[PDB]
Amino acid sequence: SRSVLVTGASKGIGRAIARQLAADGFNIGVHYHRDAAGAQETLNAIVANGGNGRLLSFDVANREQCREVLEHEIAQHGAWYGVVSNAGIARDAAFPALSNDDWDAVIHTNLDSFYNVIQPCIMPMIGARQGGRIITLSSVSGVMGNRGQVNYSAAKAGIIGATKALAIELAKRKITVNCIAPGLIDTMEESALKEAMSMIPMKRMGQAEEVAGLASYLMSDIAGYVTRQVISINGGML
Amino acid sequence: SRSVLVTGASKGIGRAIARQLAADGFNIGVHYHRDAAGAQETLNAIVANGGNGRLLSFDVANREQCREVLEHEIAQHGAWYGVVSNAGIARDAAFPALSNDDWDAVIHTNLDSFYNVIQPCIMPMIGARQGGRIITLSSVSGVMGNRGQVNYSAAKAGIIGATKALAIELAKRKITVNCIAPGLIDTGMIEMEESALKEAMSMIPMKRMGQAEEVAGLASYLMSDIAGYVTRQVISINGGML
Amino acid sequence: SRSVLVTGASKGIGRAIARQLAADGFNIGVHYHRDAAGAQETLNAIVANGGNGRLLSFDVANREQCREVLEHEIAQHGAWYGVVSNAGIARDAAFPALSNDDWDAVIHTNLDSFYNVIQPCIMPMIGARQGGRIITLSSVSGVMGNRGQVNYSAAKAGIIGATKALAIELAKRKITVNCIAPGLIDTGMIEMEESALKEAMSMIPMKRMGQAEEVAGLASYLMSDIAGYVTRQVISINGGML
Amino acid sequence: SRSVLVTGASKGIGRAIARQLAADGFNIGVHYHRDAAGAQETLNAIVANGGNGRLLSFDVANREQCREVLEHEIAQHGAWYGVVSNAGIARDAAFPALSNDDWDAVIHTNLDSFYNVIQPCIMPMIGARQGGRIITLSSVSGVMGNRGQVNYSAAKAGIIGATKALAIELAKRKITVNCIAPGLIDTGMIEMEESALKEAMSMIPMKRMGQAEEVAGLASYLMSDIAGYVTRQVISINGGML
Ligand SMILES: NC(=O)c1ccc[n+]([C@@H]2O[C@H](COP(=O)([O-])OP(=O)(O)OC[C@H]3O[C@@H](n4cnc5c(N)ncnc54)[C@H](OP(=O)(O)O)[C@@H]3O)[C@@H](O)[C@H]2O)c1
Ligand SMILES: NC(=O)c1ccc[n+]([C@@H]2O[C@H](COP(=O)([O-])OP(=O)(O)OC[C@H]3O[C@@H](n4cnc5c(N)ncnc54)[C@H](OP(=O)(O)O)[C@@H]3O)[C@@H](O)[C@H]2O)c1
Ligand SMILES: NC(=O)c1ccc[n+]([C@@H]2O[C@H](COP(=O)([O-])OP(=O)(O)OC[C@H]3O[C@@H](n4cnc5c(N)ncnc54)[C@H](OP(=O)(O)O)[C@@H]3O)[C@@H](O)[C@H]2O)c1
Ligand SMILES: NC(=O)c1ccc[n+]([C@@H]2O[C@H](COP(=O)([O-])OP(=O)(O)OC[C@H]3O[C@@H](n4cnc5c(N)ncnc54)[C@H](OP(=O)(O)O)[C@@H]3O)[C@@H](O)[C@H]2O)c1
Repeated sequence: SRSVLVTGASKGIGRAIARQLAADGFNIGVHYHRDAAGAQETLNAIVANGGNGRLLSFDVANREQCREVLEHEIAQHGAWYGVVSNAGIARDAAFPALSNDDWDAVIHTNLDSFYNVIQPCIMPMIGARQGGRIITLSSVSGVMGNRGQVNYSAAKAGIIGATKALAIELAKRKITVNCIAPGLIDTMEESALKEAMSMIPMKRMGQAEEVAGLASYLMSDIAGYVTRQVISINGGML
Repeated sequence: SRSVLVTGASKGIGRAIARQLAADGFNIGVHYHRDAAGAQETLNAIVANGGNGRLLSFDVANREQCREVLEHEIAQHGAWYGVVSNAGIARDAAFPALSNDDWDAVIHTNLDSFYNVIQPCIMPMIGARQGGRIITLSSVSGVMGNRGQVNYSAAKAGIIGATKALAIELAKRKITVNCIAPGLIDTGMIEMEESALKEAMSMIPMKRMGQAEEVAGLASYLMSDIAGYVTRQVISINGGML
Repeated sequence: SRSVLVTGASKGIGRAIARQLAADGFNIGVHYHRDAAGAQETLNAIVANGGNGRLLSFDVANREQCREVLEHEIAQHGAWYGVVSNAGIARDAAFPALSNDDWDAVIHTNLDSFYNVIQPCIMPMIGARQGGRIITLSSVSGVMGNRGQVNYSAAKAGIIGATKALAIELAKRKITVNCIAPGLIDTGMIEMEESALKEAMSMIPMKRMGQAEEVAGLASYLMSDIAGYVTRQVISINGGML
Repeated sequence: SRSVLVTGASKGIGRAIARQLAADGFNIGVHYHRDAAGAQETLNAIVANGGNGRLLSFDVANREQCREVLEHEIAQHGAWYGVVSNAGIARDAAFPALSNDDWDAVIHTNLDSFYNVIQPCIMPMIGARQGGRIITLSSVSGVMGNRGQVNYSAAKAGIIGATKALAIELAKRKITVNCIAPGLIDTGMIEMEESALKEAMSMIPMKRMGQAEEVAGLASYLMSDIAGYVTRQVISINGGML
């Protein structure tokens, strides 16, 4: 079998992705930060529906903890086949009012996590010679920019550049590297929500299960020639 | 059941897409232009593997013929749920050496086909109230441009713009409209001297061509019910070219 | 000196581009289709301000007339240094209501013009060994798609693909090929009910239309000697739409 | 009487941009990090050619120093009209071999500098009511990714997203915010073995590096009054790479 780490699997998109990939037959690393209950609830649903997984935990902003836990997991269970770097946060404010923490927490958590979580998985993935899948979670605001979120937009755009650069390095190793950029998904400021809606031709939010379908496609064996892409799932926003 | 028209289903990507969507449980309009044998061979494989379809035929550059055949098909069998506008051609030459026929055949066939094939399907799709799927075939050269193919690049980029504009009009009708942009795929369309193949590979990080079945997997994803929030997208399947 | 053909110079963006490039010191081919008065007015302002130009005329949808007039002009005056393929039209309607003429007039005029106008200018440009500039006019709707204009979006996206492909062919010849994609610009082309204008503005962060002179400033930059490393680009001038 | 801060003005692109904008008549904040001599050399050339500027210094990765120096400069001289956030570095290595410092130094310097340098300038720019210009330096590798530079690609892409988001916030304040993405430019930053240079050229249709002055011409255009409708753009100057 083939295992896939899913960060932020305790809720929302991460939970949905974990469920779907488990159903597809992947053994899931159900990761959480602090919500261990949510994580167990996710794993319970996975087991109930006939699939396999296990809990693990770390702060994606904590480089050393990430390396510790992942090296241990890999030693005990073998290399991951897939990594879904889904975990992330927002700390919105107009650019001039943005606090040091607002900026740093978003950059360290959303962008540094690429290095912190994915780096420890790469050589083992290569060593196992099964090929692989890497999927990152960006955002429409990473693609187009969004008022009130210069920090989030920056981090999410940075994830896109990281994803593309890595895709080139790992192509010859049969590891695809792609990024999913959701629009507004049902999991902020009522003012900003209204503006966001003004731009969705489909006039609805997406569901987490929809994002998971795309992840499923990208994880699948038939998607091995798709790499270096940002694929947006956003109701037509752009 | 739900039917999907697939143009250029007599070979290559169209054939592969037809096969895959049939396996997914769609009833396939296996379209061809002149290669009726190829079309039947595609339908035979569909039936052999437990699915349904039927042949139909038209020149996608021929507006009247497209409207005649499609109106007839729709009257007899009901609205298409899906349309995969896959058919296309190339007539390569450096821009200054490009003949009138080289330009017109590529624009009329690859770009005018959007209007000719898809227009007659829209109101019926809307009328049936099942929602829908529209998928066009562009190309990496439509996204980035490609030397020796100003005509192909133009037509294929034009398909992208058409697709996006239509996606906006039909979003509130639960019809998604997306475009697949393959890179280099191993079919009869590509005929390359070993020298030019080597150079082409130098630009593909995966150092291989794609297979038609791979393109079909993406079409399958886009056709699926879970992909109903994906619209207005160009999705590239190209081994990392860009 | 160096001459630049500007199509659709009888009004709007073309007129503004003609004026600006004349001021920059280029000798302007002030082209028009039917509005000869507008064209002469444009040339009068050019001469009044101490620059040079001359009138010429053709239907950019008429391949033969384009080739005839351009070959003649080139024989008499030498190769163009620059070509600004600016002329274009819109025939909007929802996709299912779009007439044959709506589709064809837009594709033939906006997209076929690339071939019809620019092809005859290429070998001579190369032959003259001065390098060169080619600038096409697309649109924000060619980049993103726009509801009510599947035809315009298609043509304008096709111009982008053509531009990019050509840019690659001509890079070694010191001829840059770029595309300008304006957003909403205040000209006769735009006729909008106050209700629709308000909505349009809601999507422009700068809450105003652009002026033709603004589009001309970008053309001016791209035409300039310092812009010789910029090629294969679509540059949008749209008040922040995207 | 309009001043523009140019970070990394002690050499390369920053030097070239400083020179050009000085010639355009802007009063230049010639910033440096450690190379004070280079910075003075830049200012000497500015003064020699009839323009104005002054030196200032800070580590763009040092938030508190940036705020201290910039608040002081703004108190003494008034708000900047323009900010060109040009300074940056690379620490290349294959992703699995990338050290903590390789990653952090590039993210902190190239991406955190957006916040560190530009935030202190914004309210004052708004308060002065002259409108304004913000220009950031990304890179082709920020747009497409580049092997050996996951860190640089990430930072440079992040600059793009920052730029675009800020452009939306400041549009109504008549401050444009754009990003320049150069391809390969001939400076001290590029240090390449002849073998790797040849390969790099294979991917540039113009088969040459750009010059810093070329990047400066584009900055000049964006700084100009006629470019007030251009905002939220990434404009690539790369010899046709993409
Ligand atoms: N919702 C949208 O509209 C939308 C749109 C575009 C992109 N996205 C992106 O998609 C991803 C998921 O979105 P979502 O709506 O599912 O978010 P969500 O429901 O708020 O869940 C966020 C997850 O991230 C985890 N997390 C927070 N801080 C962390 C840290 N320091 N280390 C590790 N994990 C941490 C949380 O952990 P615990 O709760 O387990 O402690 C939680 O599982 C995010 O990266 C988001 O930026 C969302
Ligand atoms: N192969 C690639 O590398 C590649 C890359 C990017 C995009 N694409 C695109 O993918 C699509 C399929 O290409 P392919 O490689 O599968 O090509 P192919 O094997 O040459 O298939 C061509 C198909 O298009 C049909 N066709 C051609 N002219 C037609 C007309 N005037 N009216 C109706 N149908 C017509 C053909 O019908 P008959 O055989 O019955 O004559 C045939 O089924 C094309 O649009 C192409 O531009 C291909
Ligand atoms: N205005 C906008 O909001 C906007 C936005 C994005 C893009 N654009 C593009 O900008 C370019 C110029 O726009 P504009 O607003 O200045 O247009 P305009 O004022 O409506 O002028 C149209 C120009 O194109 C010429 N023309 C029209 N049909 C022609 C044909 N068949 N053959 C030759 N010439 C023809 C006209 O010649 P006569 O005067 O001789 O008839 C006229 O000079 C167009 O390509 C347009 O698509 C405009
Ligand atoms: N060269 C290229 O091919 C290329 C291509 C794409 C993008 N770019 C981007 O263009 C910009 C300029 O590049 P360039 O090639 O001119 O680079 P360069 O010759 O290496 O010049 C670098 C400048 O950035 C400054 N700098 C570096 N670290 C700093 C810090 N911590 N705080 C403040 N200033 C710092 C340097 O200051 P001191 O010398 O005074 O220490 C110097 O003035 C960079 O952002 C670069 O990434 C360059």
